[PDB]
Amino acid sequence: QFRNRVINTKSFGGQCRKVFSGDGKDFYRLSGNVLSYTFQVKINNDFNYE
Amino acid sequence: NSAFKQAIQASHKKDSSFIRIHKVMKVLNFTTKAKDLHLSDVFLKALNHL
Ligand SMILES: *[C@@H]1O[C@H](CO)[C@@H](O[C@@H]2O[C@H](CO)[C@@H](O)[C@H](O)[C@H]2NC(C)=O)[C@H](O)[C@H]1NC(C)=O
Repeated sequence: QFRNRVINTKSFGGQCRKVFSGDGKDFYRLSGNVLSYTFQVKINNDFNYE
Repeated sequence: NSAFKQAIQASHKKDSSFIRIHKVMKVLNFTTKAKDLHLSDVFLKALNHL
């Protein structure tokens, strides 16, 4: 199970760290401290008939 | 008086089909400048903390 909030993910640190999500086609503000956050997609399909 | 007739018919049919595709598209390419690269503030922080 995922559990409760432990890290503050939205301390911007006085930075204006815009990222443009090419997926959502929108700008988001990253925190000042997160190392990376990126929006490239993978899709995996497994399909079985018996 | 003895009379006997027999007829037997059997058919067996088997089909196997397979397909694989691997298709790869390039739409953007780039080259970085050699010098004066503006490092991320997170990276600068990491380095200065060293
Ligand atoms: C990006 O890919 C292109 C395509 O191969 C690389 O070189 C180009 O090749 C075409 C086809 O011969 C030429 O018309 C262009 O003049 C070439 N140069 C460019 C800049 O398009 C290119 O070297 C690759 N890298 C970069 C940074 O563009």
